[PDB]
Amino acid sequence: PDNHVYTRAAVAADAKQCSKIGRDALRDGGSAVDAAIAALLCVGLMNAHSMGIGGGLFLTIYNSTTRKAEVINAREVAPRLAFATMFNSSEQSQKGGLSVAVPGEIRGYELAHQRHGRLPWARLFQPSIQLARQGFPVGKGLAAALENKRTVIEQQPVLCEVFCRDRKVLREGERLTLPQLADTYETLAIEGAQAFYNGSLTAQIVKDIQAAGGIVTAEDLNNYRAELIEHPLNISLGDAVLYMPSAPLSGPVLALILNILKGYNFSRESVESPEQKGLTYHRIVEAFRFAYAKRTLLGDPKFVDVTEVVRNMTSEFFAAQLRAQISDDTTHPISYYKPEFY
Amino acid sequence: TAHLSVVAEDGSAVSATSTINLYFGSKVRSPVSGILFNNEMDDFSSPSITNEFGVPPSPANFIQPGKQPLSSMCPTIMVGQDGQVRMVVGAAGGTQITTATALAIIYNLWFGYDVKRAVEEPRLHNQLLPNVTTVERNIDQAVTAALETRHHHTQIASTFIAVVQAIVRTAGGWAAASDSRKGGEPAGY
Ligand SMILES: *[C@@H]1O[C@H](CO)[C@@H](O)[C@H](O)[C@H]1NC(C)=O
Ligand SMILES: *[C@@H]1O[C@H](CO)[C@@H](O)[C@H](O)[C@H]1NC(C)=O
Ligand SMILES: *[C@@H]1O[C@H](CO)[C@@H](O)[C@H](O)[C@H]1NC(C)=O
Ligand SMILES: *[C@@H]1O[C@H](CO)[C@@H](O)[C@H](O)[C@H]1NC(C)=O
Ligand SMILES: *[C@@H]1O[C@H](CO)[C@@H](O)[C@H](O)[C@H]1NC(C)=O
Ligand SMILES: *[C@@H]1O[C@H](CO)[C@@H](O)[C@H](O)[C@H]1NC(C)=O
Ligand SMILES: [Cl-]
Ligand SMILES: [Cl-]
Ligand code: NA
Repeated sequence: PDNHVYTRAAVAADAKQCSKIGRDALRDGGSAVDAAIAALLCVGLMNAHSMGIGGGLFLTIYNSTTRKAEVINAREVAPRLAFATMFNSSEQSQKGGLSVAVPGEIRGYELAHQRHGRLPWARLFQPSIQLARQGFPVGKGLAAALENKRTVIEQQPVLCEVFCRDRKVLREGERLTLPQLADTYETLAIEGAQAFYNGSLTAQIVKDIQAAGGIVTAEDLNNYRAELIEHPLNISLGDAVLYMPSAPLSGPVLALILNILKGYNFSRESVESPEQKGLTYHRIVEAFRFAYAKRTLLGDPKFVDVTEVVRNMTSEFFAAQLRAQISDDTTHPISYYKPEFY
Repeated sequence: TAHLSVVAEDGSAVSATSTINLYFGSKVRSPVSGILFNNEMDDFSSPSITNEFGVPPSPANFIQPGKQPLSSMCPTIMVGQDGQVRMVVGAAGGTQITTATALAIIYNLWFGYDVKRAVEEPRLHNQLLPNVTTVERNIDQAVTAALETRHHHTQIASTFIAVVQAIVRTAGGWAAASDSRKGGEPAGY
């Protein structure tokens, strides 16, 4: 057992030091958004294989005073020069500069902090600047990721520069320092988000992406905007409401899974015997299959009309129609679930 | 992907999922800034790339300039009728994010598992294609049997399925859990 219960406030991040950094932000009077940003900056170091200021994010945010939820969309976008047939293999779409979309992360932090910040912007970075300079023992997750990608890392000197000790990937417990990123975080702390998108970091970002075969330009960075979504997707689940992002994220899929399953009235009894438990897990898998059949119609709703698709995916009646096609004694072939592309 | 969940003392909350896509993204690190750049373009469909035997590309998710690629991310906040947050949850780990988030919710809300159990409980995944159910190593093998006798093809995950960070409201306050699969622990006061 490994329980953690807190009377006032809590941060659950994927590395303890980052949870502590978020918690300290709260304790210093920060908002939930301040804490999230401070912790995110830290996770970008401690689990650098997973996320960071070179990527993008979504935030779902709830204000307990207004009782309103909102979503901040700061996912990366295809550069202006991108086009539908730009890749001819998976490798081309996965490695090198051409695989890079315009980063949204820092403009996402900026928008969130403008709307909900209490602590100064620079305060959010301070702990991570120290951590990046002091270094930290490589944790379980990053260690396994380094092992997984040891070949590509060890063969790329710019990566091995930080992710290796004596030419081999760092192992769990070995110290990782990120001194260049520490200086970049310091620049962001002092100069603001503008440094990334239209300021002192911008030309170098473009140079780096283009040198690796990419097509991101300064105009792409200058024009990037995080988006406020005042009406996130929701579903009713009993006496509760679940807020989650719509397309281009997977809220519609999650909604459909849960709406299919809620009609079974699962409870503790659903897992109390092997017989009940077996049927219950079968039903879960069948709900997943139905939901994924519908997912292939989704895309960025600014570019594709997904209004009716999402309407169905979040409709309880539509879910009931799918639930009625779940057979208790068998799964089915792919076509049974009516996957759709058009 | 990385997921984190936050609840502040006034009851406000943030569920945030952030990503550079695959491990180490594009594998392009700046030698000057230290920035590691995403490979999010990989999350688009392309007419010329087949990722799974027999599976066509999805035109709704083709590349256009200025377009955002489809994502499996789903940072969620559940709020009770009285306006108080009940659950803050989401996940990391690719296509299994959505199913893992569903499972954590099912586990806590319906099966009655406390938040740490809901996070640590074995998971399974099916995304229609490939036509297989993946189960984690330590799942109740009565479940594996119940799936197989109903004609599912099951396979055991070589490593683990997704990573969930969650907070749930309890009588005692805010119960938090980070997923042992990636090594996190929460903090609070
Ligand atoms: C893929 O082929 C198309 C068609 O010739 C071409 O426009 C594109 O540049 C190619 N992509 C790469 C990465 O070679
Ligand atoms: C929550 O809403 C209240 C009421 O409008 C507002 O005064 C407050 O600034 C909001 N809190 C945050 C952290 O955005
Ligand atoms: C900043 O943006 C302006 C217009 O938005 C542009 O003229 C200028 O070149 C940009 N500077 C950098 C460093 O991107
Ligand atoms: C859920 O459904 C839609 C979201 O756009 C809206 O009509 C409704 O007010 C939402 N409910 C809540 C509680 O936000
Ligand atoms: C929505 O679901 C109904 C069935 O309830 C179906 O007839 C309709 O075609 C669906 N809409 C779309 C856009 O698939
Ligand atoms: C998928 O698995 C099911 C379950 O055994 C089976 O009926 C079907 O033939 C398989 N193949 C396809 C293409 O659905
Ligand atoms: Cl660095
Ligand atoms: Cl994570
Ligand atoms: Na815990």
